[PDB]
Amino acid sequence: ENLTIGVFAKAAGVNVETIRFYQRKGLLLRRYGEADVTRVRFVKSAQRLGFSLDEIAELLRLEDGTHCEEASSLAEHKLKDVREKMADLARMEAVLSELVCACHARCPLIASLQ
Amino acid sequence: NLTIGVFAKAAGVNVETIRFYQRKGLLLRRYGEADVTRVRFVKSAQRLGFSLDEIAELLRLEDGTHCEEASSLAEHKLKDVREKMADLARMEAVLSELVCACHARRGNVSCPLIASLQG
Ligand SMILES: [Hg+2]
Ligand SMILES: [Hg+2]
Repeated sequence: ENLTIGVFAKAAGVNVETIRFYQRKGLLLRRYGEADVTRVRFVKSAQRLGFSLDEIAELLRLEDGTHCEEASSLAEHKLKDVREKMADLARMEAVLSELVCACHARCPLIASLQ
Repeated sequence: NLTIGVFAKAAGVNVETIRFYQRKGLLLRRYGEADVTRVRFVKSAQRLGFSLDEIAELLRLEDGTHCEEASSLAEHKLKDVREKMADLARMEAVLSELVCACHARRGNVSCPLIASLQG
C-alpha cells in the first residue's frame, strides 16, 4: 500500500532523519510506496559498500538493470580505490607495529621520527 | 640561515606544506636545522596516519624521555589503522564478489550489482 513518513522508515529500516537526509541530497523519488523503500535500501547498501553520495547517484542512473557494463565499472573503480587504501594502511600497520615492538623492547619512536 | 625554498628542499617537502604546517602551528624570516628536523617529524607522523592533533601531542614528547606515553599514541593509532583495514576489507570482499558476478552474468538476466543492491 502507500505509507506515512514513519512507516516508510520502519519498512526501510532506517531513521526518519536519514529519509530526510536522502531527500535533501535528491536520491529519492506527501506519501511513499515500495519503490521508495527499495530505493532507500539501494542507497543504504551502496553507502555501506563505500560508494560516495555522488557515485550512488550515478549508480541509480542505472537502476533499471540493463547497463551491466557501466555498473561493473563503478564497482571496479571503487574496488581499485579500496585496494589502494588498504595497501597504504598496510604500510602504516607494518611500520607502526615495528615501532611499538621496539618501544616495548627498550625513545625509539621519536628517534625513528627524527 | 636557509630560505623558504631551501628549507623545503632540505626537509624534502613542498613549500605549500611548510606553509600548511605554519598555519596549523606545528612549527617553531629564516629557518635552520631544528626547523628541518621538526618538519620531518611532522611529515613522518602524518605519513603514519597521525592526525594534526595527535601530532601536536606527539611533539609534546619531542625530547624523547616519555616512552610509555609515546607507545600509547602509536598503539592507539595502530588499533585505528586495523579497524579501518577491517572495514575496507569488508567492502573489498563484497565488491569483488559483485564484480565476479557482473562479468559472469548469463544471457539477458538483469544486472547482479543492482539486483544485490535492491535485495
Ligand atoms: Hg552488473
Ligand atoms: Hg618509545
